[PDB]
Amino acid sequence: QAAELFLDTVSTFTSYELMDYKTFVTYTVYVSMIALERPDLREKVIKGAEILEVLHSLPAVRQYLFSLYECRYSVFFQSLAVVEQEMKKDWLFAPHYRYYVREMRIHAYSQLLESYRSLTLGYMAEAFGVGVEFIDQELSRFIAAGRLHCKIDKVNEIVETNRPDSKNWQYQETIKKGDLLLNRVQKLSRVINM
Amino acid sequence: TRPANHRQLTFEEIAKSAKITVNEVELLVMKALSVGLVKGSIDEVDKRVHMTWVQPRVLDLQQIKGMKDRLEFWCTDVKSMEMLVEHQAHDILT
Amino acid sequence: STQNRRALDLVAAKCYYYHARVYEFLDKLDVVRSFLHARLRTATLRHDADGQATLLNLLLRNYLHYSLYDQAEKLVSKSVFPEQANNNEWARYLYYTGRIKAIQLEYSEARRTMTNALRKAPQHTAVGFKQTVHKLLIVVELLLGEIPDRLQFRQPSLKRSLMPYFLLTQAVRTGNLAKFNQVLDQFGEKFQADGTYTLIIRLRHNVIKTGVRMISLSYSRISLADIAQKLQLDSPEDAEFIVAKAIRDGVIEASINHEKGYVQSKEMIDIYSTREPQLAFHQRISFCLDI
Amino acid sequence: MSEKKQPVDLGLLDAHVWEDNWDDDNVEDDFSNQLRAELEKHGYKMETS
Amino acid sequence: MAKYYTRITMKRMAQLLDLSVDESEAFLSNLVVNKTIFAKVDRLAGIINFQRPKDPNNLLNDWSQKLNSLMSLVNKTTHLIAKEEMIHNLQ
Amino acid sequence: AVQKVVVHPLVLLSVVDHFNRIGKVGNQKRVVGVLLGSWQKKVLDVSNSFAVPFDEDDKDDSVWFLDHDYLENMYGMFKKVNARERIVGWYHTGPKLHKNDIAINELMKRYCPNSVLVIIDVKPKDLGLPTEAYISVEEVHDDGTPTSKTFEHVTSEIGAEEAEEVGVEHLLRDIKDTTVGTLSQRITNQVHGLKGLNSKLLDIRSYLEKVATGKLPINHQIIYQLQDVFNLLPDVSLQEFVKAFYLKTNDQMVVVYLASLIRSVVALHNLINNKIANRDAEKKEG
Amino acid sequence: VIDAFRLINANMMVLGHEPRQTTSNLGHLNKPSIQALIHGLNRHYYSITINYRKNELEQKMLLNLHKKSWMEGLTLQDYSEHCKHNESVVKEMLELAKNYNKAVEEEDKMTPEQLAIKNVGKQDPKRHLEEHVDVLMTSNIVQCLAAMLDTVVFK
Amino acid sequence: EADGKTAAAAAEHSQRELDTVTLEDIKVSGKEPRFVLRAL
Amino acid sequence: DKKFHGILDQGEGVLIIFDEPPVDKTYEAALETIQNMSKVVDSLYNKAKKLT
Repeated sequence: QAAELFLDTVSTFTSYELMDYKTFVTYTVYVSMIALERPDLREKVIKGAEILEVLHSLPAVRQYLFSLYECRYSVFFQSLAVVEQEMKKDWLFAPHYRYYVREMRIHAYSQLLESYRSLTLGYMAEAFGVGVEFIDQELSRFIAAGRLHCKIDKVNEIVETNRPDSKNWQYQETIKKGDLLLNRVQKLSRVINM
Repeated sequence: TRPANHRQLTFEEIAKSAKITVNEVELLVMKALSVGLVKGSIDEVDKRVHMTWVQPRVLDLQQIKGMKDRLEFWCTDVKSMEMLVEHQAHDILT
Repeated sequence: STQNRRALDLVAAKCYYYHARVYEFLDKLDVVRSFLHARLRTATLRHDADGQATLLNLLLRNYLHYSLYDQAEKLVSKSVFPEQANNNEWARYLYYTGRIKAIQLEYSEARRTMTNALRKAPQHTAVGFKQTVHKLLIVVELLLGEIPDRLQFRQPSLKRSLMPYFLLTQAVRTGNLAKFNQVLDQFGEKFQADGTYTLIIRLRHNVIKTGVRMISLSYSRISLADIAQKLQLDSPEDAEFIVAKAIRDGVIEASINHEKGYVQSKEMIDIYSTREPQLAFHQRISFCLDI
Repeated sequence: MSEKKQPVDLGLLDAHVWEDNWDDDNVEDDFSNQLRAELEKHGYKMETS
Repeated sequence: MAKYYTRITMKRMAQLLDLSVDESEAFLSNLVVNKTIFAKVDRLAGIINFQRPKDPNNLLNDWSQKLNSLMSLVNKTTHLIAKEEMIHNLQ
Repeated sequence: AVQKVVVHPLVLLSVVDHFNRIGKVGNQKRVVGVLLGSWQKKVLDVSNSFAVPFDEDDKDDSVWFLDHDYLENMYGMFKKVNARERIVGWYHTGPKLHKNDIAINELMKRYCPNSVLVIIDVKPKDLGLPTEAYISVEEVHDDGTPTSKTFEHVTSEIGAEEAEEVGVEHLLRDIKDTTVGTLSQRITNQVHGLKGLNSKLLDIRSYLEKVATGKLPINHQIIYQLQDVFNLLPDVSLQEFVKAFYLKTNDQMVVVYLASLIRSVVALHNLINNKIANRDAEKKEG
Repeated sequence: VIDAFRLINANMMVLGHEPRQTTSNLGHLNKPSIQALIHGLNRHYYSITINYRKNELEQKMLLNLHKKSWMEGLTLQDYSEHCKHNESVVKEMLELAKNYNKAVEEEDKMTPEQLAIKNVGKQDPKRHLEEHVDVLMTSNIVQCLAAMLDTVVFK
Repeated sequence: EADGKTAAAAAEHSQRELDTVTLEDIKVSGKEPRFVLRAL
Repeated sequence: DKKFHGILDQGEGVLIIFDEPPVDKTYEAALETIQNMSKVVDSLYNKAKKLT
């Protein structure tokens, strides 16, 4: 909802609570970079010139945005570390300064693991940030969490995409929601009719 | 000759049975198709062909006993299948 | 028989309950159980409704108050009569059979039946046995190789009571025996007071089982020169054995190439093409028409 | 109707008003207490090699 | 050959056309981009694959068609039977 | 030429009346008559008919009598009271073809160059349909047998008119019908299908006996056709066809599940209305 | 609508004689209409009862008069187009469910007949919801059954 | 209604007994003397 | 950018191309009719549970 409401940036009077209109801009770009997917990020906050004009005075944030958009992951983490440290020592964002990181990382992975279907891991050794076993353990701990669906093999050091399909899933949620409603109607018939 | 379950066959079999070298056989079968006496398709990457229909031919007074044999126990299958649905749904309308 | 309809329709049904409670309140239970057996027997002949529900629950109750055999009765019991129930008694009957199933080393199918038990309780404020059934459900699901659910731990009605269980699972997930001992030696009095200490006294082995299960779900093709290395297991010979047992009872689907030294797991997909969804749907069709 | 009479009993009786809307239990569990300095997690890893 | 064959290798094509493989590819390329020939060459193993669209709803369309033809044919045989038996066994 | 023929009920009742009446003039087992009709776009419509004297000495072909200048006279007398309709063909009520009717047809064809034959069998002994349609053609042969003059089959049906179906329905007070919806489907399109298919296969079965020296193989033609039949019939239900079948069965049943669920909820709702209404009014009227 | 008549006598009826004899209930089963009374049926003539007496053979015909050939019964409908019809009706169900929720919410809020009387324009979603069942059913059942049969009876 | 009428519809009386049980649990010396004084 | 659809492989540099399957119907539609009448059942109680 925060990124849904900060779309204005064109009627934000020079309000007192955000003394700097620039702070308002930085906040709205921060939330928008996480709430929404590639189609709109490519349509609205990148093809609108008021924000672009503002960013023109803000090298850091502009670089941080373009890094993600143009897939130069080498500098993406360079920027994300700095934005993280800026996140920690700020009010109304510090309580979960960690959470943000744990999100963006995962999202960046889903950025790249979609184009390929059999990417080798050594490719991320140099192209994404150094350290092989580092990528190893982050991928391992992220996969089990039910997100970033794929599958790795250490013997030949390879990754398989493991695409799911629009029918098994579109069948599973059907069956579970049906069971839930059916339980509901059973109980609700039970209390009535003695 | 071959039973309808298969009617699929490899280059080598024809090549020997008609004693013509293998590299000719393609053109042979293409000729067969083009004159319109047999229908199907060819699957050259593994050297196989499939032949789904063939010109009828006359046959003798003992071969037709095979026809009568097949047809009889095909026929009984229909009556068997009718008994079931005429029975189990008796109450909807007999 | 003459007024059996009314006499046993109620009044008697609740009477048995209260009369039993008295005895439990400040007395023994034994000749009560003999009387209950006799009274169940005189039912099931003239009548077959609610005389076979309240008595069954009470009788199994007092059997479980002690720690007897407790199973040879269910098999021939004929089950709590369906077709009629107050849907309330079904709940505790399921809870009882769930417990007596869990203590006899039958884990996998205990969770489903006791969850079915829980979903039948009302919306009422009482958290008397909801706390109990939740507590048992958490502890059986720490067996196998799962995670209980990171919810049903914060809800206002129940939180103080589940505190030690959260503090336990917070240890079990990381899988560090140190902290697990530091929890047990700290709250053992509480646990044995709960009447569920023995279940959790065997938990360490299922700890290692949960670790290897998550590993199985992570990778597909992996050498044994790492399974034990990253599980702190020093020997790679017994890793073969623990993995093989995990395969035997169905924890993971992989096979082992003993000479080669790699473990690979097979992938089976396309469940839509099989006949089973038709079955799952036919059952529900039948139920809806029944309603 | 909703009798809920129960031999089983209530049993028992905060500094936690930080409700982060929902959940985070798995999330907080993921980074339970370690791997903290993510800035340092990168930085002191790029100098490593 | 696309009318007759189903799947065919590279070298057999080059041999039947009496020209280099590269020229075969270049020649059929503008053909396929012209929406004139329905072919899907796979270079790695070089197996051209004409007329291989495939469908999971067409299959039993074909099945139902064969059923209709069979019923009609069995219908038509009996008229022939009757009129021919008429000219031999009337008396 | 003709692609299909349509018959109105008035013709069928006329046929039956003639068949019952003849007993006052002879003892024959067949009757013959004329069809008045019209047609357009190769769809032929028969509407009315009258019957003309005919007779045949049963024990031989080639000895039969058919009265021209009664036919011409009646056709004149009818034309004077309806100009719409013209000679089209003829009908007879025998259960089976006869040797000489090609020689009847070559007569009456002088009144209409396209003439069509309709067999209207008046005593059915099966489930079936009461009419068949035939047209005359010349056949070449591959055996060098001389050119043969022979009948050919044409598809047929019953039609209707709004001024008649009122009468038909006023008269159809005889038995049950219209077991609505799902009741009528399975009867009308499973059971009464299978019974027909079975009768056809029994007929082929019987014919292939006579070829046990009882009769000469009528042609290799009929054998070629049979070989096509047993070749065409669907492939063994054994390959990946099975996968394609399961997919549709799942999809066919899923929506059934949905609809059944809807069906139950409404019953509950109606239940509640009945309950409250009852108790309230009861306490009120007490 | 058929009637059959015959003239009353050419009077000499001032005698008050009845036109006919009666020795049965059999003639007084029917009520004469107002119109014929206007034009005077019992004043100048009398009606006679029509009766039908079909024989065996014509009534045997009359039932065949609608039978349809075996060729059709075993035939399948196309599976495409059929799926199209299924998706059409399922997407038509939505709007009716949405409307049904409100129609449940608002009832008993006013006097009882003033439900119907105020529902003569806009449709009532119960019936339109219900009668889209008996279209998913019937259709899907019979198609699946017919396919399931003929998969056996041919090879 | 339970015995005057066909002895199957004491279900309403059953629910009445449930209600009275719950209420009396949360509900007396004078009620008991009166109650007891019913003669019938 | 999903303008042209297919897939990519890193192992040996091969651009596999295939025709994307449809996204279905009479499933997507059902998956929310269920939701809609679940809400209907919830709203049934404002004059079912309370009034009784």
